[PDB]
Amino acid sequence: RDEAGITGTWYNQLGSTFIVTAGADGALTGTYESAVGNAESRYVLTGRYDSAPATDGSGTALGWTVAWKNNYRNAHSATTWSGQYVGGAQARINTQWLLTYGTTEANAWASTLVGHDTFTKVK
Amino acid sequence: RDEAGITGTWYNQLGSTFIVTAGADGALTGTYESAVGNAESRYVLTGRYDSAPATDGSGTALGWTVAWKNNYRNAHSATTWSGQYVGGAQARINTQWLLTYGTTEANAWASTLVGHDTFTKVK
Amino acid sequence: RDEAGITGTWYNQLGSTFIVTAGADGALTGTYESAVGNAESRYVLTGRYDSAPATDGSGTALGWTVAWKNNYRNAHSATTWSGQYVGGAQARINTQWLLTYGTTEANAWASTLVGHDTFTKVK
Amino acid sequence: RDEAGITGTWYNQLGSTFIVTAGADGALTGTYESAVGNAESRYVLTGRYDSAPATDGSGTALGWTVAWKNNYRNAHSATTWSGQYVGGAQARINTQWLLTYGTTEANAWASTLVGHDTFTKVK
Ligand SMILES: O=C(CCCC[C@@H]1SC[C@@H]2NC(=O)N[C@@H]21)NCCN(Cc1ccccn1)Cc1ccccn1
Ligand SMILES: O=C(CCCC[C@@H]1SC[C@@H]2NC(=O)N[C@@H]21)NCCN(Cc1ccccn1)Cc1ccccn1
Ligand SMILES: O=C(CCCC[C@@H]1SC[C@@H]2NC(=O)N[C@@H]21)NCCN(Cc1ccccn1)Cc1ccccn1
Ligand SMILES: O=C(CCCC[C@@H]1SC[C@@H]2NC(=O)N[C@@H]21)NCCN(Cc1ccccn1)Cc1ccccn1
Ligand SMILES: [Cu+2]
Ligand SMILES: [Cu+2]
Ligand SMILES: [Cu+2]
Ligand SMILES: [Cu+2]
Repeated sequence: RDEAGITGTWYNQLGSTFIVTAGADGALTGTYESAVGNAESRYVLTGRYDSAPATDGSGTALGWTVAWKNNYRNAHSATTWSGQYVGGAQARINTQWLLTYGTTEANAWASTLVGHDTFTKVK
Repeated sequence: RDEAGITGTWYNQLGSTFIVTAGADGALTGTYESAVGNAESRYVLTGRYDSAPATDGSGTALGWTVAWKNNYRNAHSATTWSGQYVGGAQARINTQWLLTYGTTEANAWASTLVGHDTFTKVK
Repeated sequence: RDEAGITGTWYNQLGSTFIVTAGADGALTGTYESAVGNAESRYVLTGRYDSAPATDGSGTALGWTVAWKNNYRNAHSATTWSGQYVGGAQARINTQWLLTYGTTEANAWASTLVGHDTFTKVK
Repeated sequence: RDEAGITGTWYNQLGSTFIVTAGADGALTGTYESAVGNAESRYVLTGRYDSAPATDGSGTALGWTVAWKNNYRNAHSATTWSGQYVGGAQARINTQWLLTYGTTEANAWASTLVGHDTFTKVK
């Protein structure tokens, strides 16, 4: 499967570092370090991936979450990345993400940012 | 914290069932059953939540992922929900979500659906 | 078509007011007044809709944009709503939206909010 | 303002062509031709932009809509792009977009795709 291809250290276009282990069962576990935002050092992440993807040249669907609290900082927010892994010489994880931060109900309409990150195996 | 308030069974507006356990460390673990889509029975989920949220009336940021493969069905896709938990008599988890399915690179522009789910403690 | 059904005044769940005219050619023109945010009084809007939708019970795709500058206020931002009109006794426009605000390149990863608005013919 | 900088022909990463005129009043009008999807030849577009942006190095917020019906084809859908214009030697329009297609109410949870397009002045 893509277990071997996904497991390892990845980098996105902002300079962030995504260290992950793909389990045989479809589990993703690791750490995330963001180069931007209210973030410092490494944060726990967990997620899931398709462990038996199609064999027609389609990518491998996956997703993971980081809550932005660690021993150093708390940003009262969480980001989820949703995307697909694309193997080969230029292996990539192409994602879109949603960052929700805690708000009062009056401000909840403004609680969620959306963006896109592309992860590669080389900085 | 919100550990007690989050842990348990939740229902969204489509009839789906979200069974989760909030850990003291910020972990979310459980199962998801979707009332719609290429889905059948329960699927593994994992995620994260802010375990020390603000005490100013703001909600509690969280997120989780489901890869849509179980023993019965594989839909070559994954959904991430990003949102906040709002406690009280009418407790709610308000989310937006991203569903990515595996595609060829030529079709990757069309690989991601976006939506919103509101979860409540009563069906 | 849905020209008659779309044209008119609509209200969303925040209390905002969406006044629109659907043209025979697929044009949407009107004004938007937001009950929340850095907004005051009415703002110009323009958009487009499917003027020959399917007749199988599917909704009518449409979209529109507001730039958040008028004679009174400038919020250096723009929102686009994308959704479908659903006719009948409980007529609805169900949307998701993207709000982008002007940022420096260093902050561009955080420039876009995402949400969802449901518009009805009654307040 | 950015009227001169925005007006003209733009190209995104898929090969699509975005021809627009920025009006003094904040209007965007033009045509869109998509290199991908259920699309053929040019489609009408309309939108809005911030005509008095900040002068602190922030980008210029804007948005526009295309309904995917012309004389040749009807795809019962509409896309809205929301983003900012960034001037200079490497001028760019960075966007995220929402594509909604008409659906029955039972399938409405799956009606909206999300993505991101970067437009440049050179192919
Ligand atoms: O910045 C963060 C956490 C880090 C996000 C990095 C993102 S994840 C997507 C993208 N990909 C990356 O690799 N990095 C970035 N959360 C914002 C929470 N705050 C709102 C907010 C929104 C925009 C800008 C700054 N803040 C609210 C708040 C609560 C308490 C204190 C301060 N602020
Ligand atoms: O349907 C699913 C999995 C279940 C999603 C339920 C969602 S999660 C968000 C929302 N909230 C809920 O509680 N339920 C719904 N994935 C679609 C994957 N397929 C694309 C697709 C897109 C739209 C409609 C149907 N299919 C691709 C494909 C690969 C192989 C076979 C068949 N299809
Ligand atoms: O608030 C607005 C314009 C009004 C948005 C109302 C939305 S549209 C979606 C939803 N539906 C509705 O009917 N109403 C709401 N733009 C924020 C721009 N600012 C960022 C921002 C982000 C979050 C909260 C406040 N500001 C940046 C900025 C530039 C200069 C000065 C001040 N601020
Ligand atoms: O393809 C389109 C219109 C063209 C979209 C091009 C996008 S806009 C964002 C991105 N940026 C670009 O420059 N190009 C692309 N609409 C899909 C509507 N159909 C769903 C759909 C979803 C995914 C793939 C194909 N179809 C439904 C349907 C109704 C009737 C017949 C056939 N299909
Ligand atoms: Cu912040
Ligand atoms: Cu499917
Ligand atoms: Cu603001
Ligand atoms: Cu189609």
